[PDB]
Amino acid sequence: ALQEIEFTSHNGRDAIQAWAYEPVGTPTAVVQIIHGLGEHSRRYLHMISALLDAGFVVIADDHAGHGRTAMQSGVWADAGDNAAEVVISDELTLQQQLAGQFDDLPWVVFGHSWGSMIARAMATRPGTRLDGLALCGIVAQPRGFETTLDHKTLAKAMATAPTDPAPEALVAQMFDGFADRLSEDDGPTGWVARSKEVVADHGKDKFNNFGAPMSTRFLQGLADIYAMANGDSFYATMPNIPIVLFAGSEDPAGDFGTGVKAVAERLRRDGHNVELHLYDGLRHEVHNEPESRADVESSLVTFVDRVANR
Amino acid sequence: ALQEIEFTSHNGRDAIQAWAYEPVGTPTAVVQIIHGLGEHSRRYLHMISALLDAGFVVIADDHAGHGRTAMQSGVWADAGDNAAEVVISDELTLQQQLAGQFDDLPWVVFGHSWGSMIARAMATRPGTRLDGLALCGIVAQPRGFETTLDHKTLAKAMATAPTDPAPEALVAQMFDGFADRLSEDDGPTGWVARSKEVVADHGKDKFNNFGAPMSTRFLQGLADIYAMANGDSFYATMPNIPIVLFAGSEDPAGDFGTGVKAVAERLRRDGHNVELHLYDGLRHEVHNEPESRADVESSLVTFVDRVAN
Ligand SMILES: C[C@@H](O)Cc1ccccc1
Ligand SMILES: C[C@@H](O)Cc1ccccc1
Repeated sequence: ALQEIEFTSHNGRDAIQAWAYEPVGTPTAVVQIIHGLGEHSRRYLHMISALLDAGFVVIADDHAGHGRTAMQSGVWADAGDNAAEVVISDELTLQQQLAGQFDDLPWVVFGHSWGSMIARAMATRPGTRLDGLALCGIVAQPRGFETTLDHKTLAKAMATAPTDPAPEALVAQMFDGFADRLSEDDGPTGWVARSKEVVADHGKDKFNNFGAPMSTRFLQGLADIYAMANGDSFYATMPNIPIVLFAGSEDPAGDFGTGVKAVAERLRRDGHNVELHLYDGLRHEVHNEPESRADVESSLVTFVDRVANR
Repeated sequence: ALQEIEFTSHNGRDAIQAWAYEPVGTPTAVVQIIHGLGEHSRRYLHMISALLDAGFVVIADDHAGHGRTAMQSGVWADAGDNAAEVVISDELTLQQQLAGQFDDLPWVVFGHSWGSMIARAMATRPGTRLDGLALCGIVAQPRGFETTLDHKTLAKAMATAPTDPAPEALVAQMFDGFADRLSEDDGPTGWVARSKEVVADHGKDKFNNFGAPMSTRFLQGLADIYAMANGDSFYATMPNIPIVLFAGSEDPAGDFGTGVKAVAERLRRDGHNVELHLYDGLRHEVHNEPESRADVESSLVTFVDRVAN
């Protein structure tokens, strides 16, 4: 069965475009897919179909500034003022669109890239449905967020011109490092995947519209959510639930595996239930890389089944 | 990649809701999925994913009176005057939404139930892109369309009240015998699948809205398209291209396999290339039945790869 869910964003502007996919039979879990920056939720068709095959409900939206939400609003790569809180709020609102339908099922959030940061930030909030946490394309300790991005220059841009296009230098600082292991054949988005076909499709897909200029306030929202996802409060408040981590060892977003290992090591030192899948030689989208897609999906199904059993 | 396509229907009322799904890489074929009565195209996610995995473009719409097209128009289970020609015209218009994108690829039409009748009618028309024909849930020589439906009664209703709701007695005649091998607990749509879970999901899906009352003119469109798909002109003008048939032996739409075997026998006697998959013990939706789904999909992929060869 299919549901179209729309709701007004926390930003008061966008009609958030959302879908729920129900399998035949009695489902055993809900999986919420939270897409990343410059993509959309219907890009996950293969994973959605795999999760339905496994007997799970799947629910996802196109976030503010993204995919169908942007197509219908006309506004790309901006989520309003307080962008981090807008997208966290909207992911919590999405959970409540199934209120009364699946109240006794376990709920797993799967978040990729920006979605991994949103999922991590949601975990710190009391209202959240979250019986397991699955992260992919994990943004953790990359040089740009950790060191290159000049917070004083960003604060100055926010004080004077928060709705202007993000200054080019600040965008370059935030993603400093993303091209470190790329050739000119790979192109500027080669970090997306080792698969040239995945990268070419990424650049073609009209519901990604990747590369639309971000506003200053949107860039502020990425710095904010990076802090919320990677800061002490995340580790201190992470609920006592199963966690799984998926990343490419060549993904700049996780500092080429080093950052993802640090996330796993800190959660494990504090006694958390942590499963780590680091794919050697693969880049950001390990759920789309032909080499790893089947292992990511099967691992995710086994993980959701383990959450449901507990 | 994903495309949203809309175009105005041949009926002049509906914004036909449609999608094109493009695989990563260089595709080798296009597969057009044509859904059946009371369902929608977004109910083929598993098949769409399988065909993308095989390197094919997939294109589909929600027909007039169906799925998102009905959700957006507010009109369910009516397609306007001349309903058969509306839905045939719209499937040809859908093909032209990819003009210039995949002009050198082979094009396979996959039609399920009403879609199998639309696909058969399209095959007879000049200009249709059609390198191979795949039919599922095949409506072929069932007792209701063949003999129970009273054409004189229908013609009187069409002459005086074509836009009014179809008389219930005529709807019952058209689908006479569809409950013949069901138990009471299978319920009135038990013919959909042996799987009770498939049937329950069919009855719950908001984009099916199954059971919305048909207009008289829509019923007439089903009789019309039945005759276009099963009549002499179909057999006489079907192009000499690969054909594959999928059906359950317990599907009333194909007279419990008898009708489908006769379609295959007539096409073969006429010199056609016919591949027949008749699934014993399974009902209408052999592409959804858990027993047969993987076989239908893997057989479709092999077929499309043979059309491409
Ligand atoms: C953080 C993730 O969403 C990955 C990403 C980095 C730069 C641009 C788009 C995406
Ligand atoms: C003809 C096919 O679309 C099958 C069918 C028969 C009766 C009602 C709905 C669907």
